[PDB]
Amino acid sequence: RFLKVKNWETDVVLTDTLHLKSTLETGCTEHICMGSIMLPVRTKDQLFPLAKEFLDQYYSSIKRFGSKAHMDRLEEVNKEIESTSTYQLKDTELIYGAKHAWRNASRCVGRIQWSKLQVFDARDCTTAHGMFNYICNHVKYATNKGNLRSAITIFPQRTDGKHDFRVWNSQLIRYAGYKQPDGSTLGDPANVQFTEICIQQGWKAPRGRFDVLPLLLQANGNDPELFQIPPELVLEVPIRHPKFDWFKDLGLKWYGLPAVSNMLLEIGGLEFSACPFSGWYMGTEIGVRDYCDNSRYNILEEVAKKMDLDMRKTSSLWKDQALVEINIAVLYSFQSDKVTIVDHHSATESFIKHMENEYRCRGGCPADWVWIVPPMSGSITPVFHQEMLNYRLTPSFEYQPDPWNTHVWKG
Amino acid sequence: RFLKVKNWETDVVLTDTLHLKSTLETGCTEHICMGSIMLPTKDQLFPLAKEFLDQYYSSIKRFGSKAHMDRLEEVNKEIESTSTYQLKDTELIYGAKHAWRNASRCVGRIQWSKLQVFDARDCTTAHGMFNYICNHVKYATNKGNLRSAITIFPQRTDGKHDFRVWNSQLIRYAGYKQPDGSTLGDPANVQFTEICIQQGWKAPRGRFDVLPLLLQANGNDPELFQIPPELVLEVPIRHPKFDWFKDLGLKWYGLPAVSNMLLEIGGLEFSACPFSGWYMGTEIGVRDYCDNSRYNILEEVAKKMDLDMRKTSSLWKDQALVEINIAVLYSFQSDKVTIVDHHSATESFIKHMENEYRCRGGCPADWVWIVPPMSGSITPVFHQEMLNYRLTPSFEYQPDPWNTHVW
Ligand code: HEM
Ligand code: HEM
Ligand SMILES: Cc1cc(N)nc2cc(-c3ccc(CCN)cc3)ccc12
Ligand SMILES: Cc1cc(N)nc2cc(-c3ccc(CCN)cc3)ccc12
Ligand SMILES: C[C@H](O)[C@H](O)[C@H]1CNc2nc(N)[nH]c(=O)c2N1
Ligand SMILES: C[C@H](O)[C@H](O)[C@H]1CNc2nc(N)[nH]c(=O)c2N1
Ligand SMILES: [Zn+2]
Repeated sequence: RFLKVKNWETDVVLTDTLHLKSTLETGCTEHICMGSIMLPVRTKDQLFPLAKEFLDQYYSSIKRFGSKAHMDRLEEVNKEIESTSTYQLKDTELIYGAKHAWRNASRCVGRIQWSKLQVFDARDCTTAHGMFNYICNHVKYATNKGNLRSAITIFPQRTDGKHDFRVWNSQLIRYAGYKQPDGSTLGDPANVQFTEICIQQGWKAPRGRFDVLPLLLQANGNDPELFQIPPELVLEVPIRHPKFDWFKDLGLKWYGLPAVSNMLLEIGGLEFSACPFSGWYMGTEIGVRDYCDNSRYNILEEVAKKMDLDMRKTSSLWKDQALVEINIAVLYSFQSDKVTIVDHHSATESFIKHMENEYRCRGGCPADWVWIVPPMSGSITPVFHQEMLNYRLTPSFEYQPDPWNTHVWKG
Repeated sequence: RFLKVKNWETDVVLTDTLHLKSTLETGCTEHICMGSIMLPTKDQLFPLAKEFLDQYYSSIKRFGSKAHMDRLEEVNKEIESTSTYQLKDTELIYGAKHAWRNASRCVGRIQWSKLQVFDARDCTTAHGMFNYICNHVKYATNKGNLRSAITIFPQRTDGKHDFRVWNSQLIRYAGYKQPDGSTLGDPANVQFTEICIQQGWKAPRGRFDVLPLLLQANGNDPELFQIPPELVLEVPIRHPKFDWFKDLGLKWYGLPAVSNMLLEIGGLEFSACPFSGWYMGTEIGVRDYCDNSRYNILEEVAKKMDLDMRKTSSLWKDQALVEINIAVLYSFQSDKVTIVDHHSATESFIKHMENEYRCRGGCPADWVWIVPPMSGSITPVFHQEMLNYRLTPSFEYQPDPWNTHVW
């Protein structure tokens, strides 16, 4: 079966066959679409088919399908599963798997870069202190003094689910949020719950508006431990505006390195529950979502006031005007400090090129329109008019429940 | 099977049961989501009629009543006899109002129950069609105090006698090609503008030329009709702060009246059913003016604002887009023509969603089309999970007439 997608702005039509190689479910049925729903222990029984599928993928990509090297690897993995109940990936397979998990991330607009991922093998790690050292080196490598480099660090895989490696932070670098007694919030409201956990674990909070949170790290199923990222490793950009000299007086800054640390990496049936990864920001992630979401820093009105906008009715689009100025300021600040950032026009244009390339060379590119389209100025970017197909390929990055809900506390 | 939708801005959770009443199919499977794809006899007719009449008589609390059973019997007889059936006026109004209520792509559904339905099923000719359409335009326009309306022409019989309005909207600006290169007028309508001249029209080859109507009655060849100019309410577009904005020479019409969809009720098909409401500001300023495949005056506005168009990272396209949209709302408001901005409409839709979950058990909603084409995440619909499913009565797409019409 073949499936066509149409770009309505250029009439380019593309044909997807890669969706046939899809395995997992989407949540949709023939009678309901859950395309806008945010989020819609494993035995030897089902593991070797999952391994064999991955290994067939891997050796196809290295043009060794059906080789002796291929069959011997299958046989070796077979004996390892039946004997030890799991198996280990070779370094080659792990690198391939992590790159293809990003390549298959249907919600990621930055996947033109998928093949330039630096993979850090931390599968020899055994303790929370060892995890912190690996994460510090990831942060330093990835940051590269503002010339950001994509990277992933991979901690040991799940075994019986009772010994997981977990990073309890959702991102490696994030600002604390503090609920005040008067109902207001100091800092980042998205991080109030995590901040409270950290304080409960003994973190001495500075209680400022831009406090970098400590790392809460869990090795081999033990209780998590706090570590402070050395401040010299946390690159930050003060936010100023190219025309408005009062914008600096807002006292805003952001960190340069987006590094998501709460997702699960799946490769050949193995589950890597601790696998922080990082790229560089698209400007709107900071300027639209991190600053102007009602449930975040919510500086729209303060910017709108300082601009002396008509804030009396929404039809003055004072909210839209303030939003664009904030996003100009975020991009100006980052470029001025020579810290890698991409605007949402450049990023979506590149993604369209990536997508067309993927259709030609790979026969498809799974893509989640609901997430690919930028959160402002959607239709003046070229992804808005691009039909997309969403389906789940493996290797993949998956969601996982927050560890404080599932962890069994030692004490 | 009793599904949940979360709003991530407020944590409000709603439980959907209405989807279990979904009949048609979505295009998605458990292996692939197609949520971003734009497009999808005597037997099956009586179950269709029964399901619809069961809906209708429940809504008036007459389910399993004398009137209900007799009507089902009456319709069943007329189907066995005539192979089709006719809707009572009350059923026709209900079916039309619920087709809008079910339109998962429509952000303006909070108004669904206040739809003025014009029964045009006695129409027999394109001249009659033109008359009914003129009365529709004047009623809906209402000197700028716009009123929602639908006019329903005779239902399809055997596909040979279809009533069709060939325009995609009752009021749209012409689109002419070029010996030069690109396009004068509206590029969206280039093909239709051809099939007007190629069908007889005399184009004034300007930029804001209101297209004639191309009306097809009882499956005959379509006929050209010019909509009386004094019924086409238009708004000159100025900006409340830029006075070179007027020099751009822009205007738009006040009445959005979509005329190419098909209205399905109780199995019956109405191929000509033009319906109208009033604009959300972004439909004109974001899409009609700024899409590359449309008027595309973005590059020209930004020049006039002396913005740095050398790098995309200056966000000049974004700054200009906002100003164009401020000007569209300003113009319509100044001329006392009904318009809604995308913040108010999406806020209204969240309240409508909450009402539908409360009093109906759900609301089919297409996030890809509900979220506005600018400033998406500062509107409340962005953070609202939606469930998309196809209820009936419904509005549906239909093929373009010229690709079908046995000439
Ligand atoms: C290199 C620059 C990159 C850019 C500019 C970029 C951009 C983005 C953006 C804007 C999102 C949407 C997040 C949101 O707005 O809430 C996203 C999602 C995502 N990105 Fe990328 N990304 C980059 C690199 C990477 C890398 C290196 C990985 C993994 C190795 C990755 C994996 C993902 C995944 C899995 C998601 C989906 C998360 C989810 O399902 O919630 N990205 N990306
Ligand atoms: C009264 C004010 C109304 C507003 C503000 C409104 C708003 C909108 C908007 C913004 C869209 C997206 C369309 C696009 O982007 O091209 C839409 C779609 C739609 N509207 Fe409404 N609308 C209104 C009235 C109505 C009425 C009266 C009907 C039917 C009786 C209707 C039926 C539809 C349908 C069927 C669609 C989707 C068409 C498709 O699937 O392509 N609307 N509406
Ligand atoms: C690697 C990478 C780079 C980047 N610029 N943004 C990301 C954004 C995400 C992401 C962050 C948060 C969320 C949910 C909250 N918006 C979903 C996805 C994950 C990874 C990213
Ligand atoms: C009744 C009504 C009012 C309004 N403000 N916009 C509409 C917009 C549409 C609409 C028209 C055309 C299309 C084609 C897809 N771009 C999609 C939706 C239909 C009816 C509308
Ligand atoms: C409910 C809705 O799906 C949810 O708010 C999604 C929409 N699209 C998104 N797109 C991006 N890039 N990031 C997001 O957090 C979201 N949130
Ligand atoms: C490709 C994509 O499905 C297409 O551009 C859709 C997306 N969302 C839309 N949303 C609205 N309201 N109107 C549209 O025309 C579209 N176009
Ligand atoms: Zn779907």
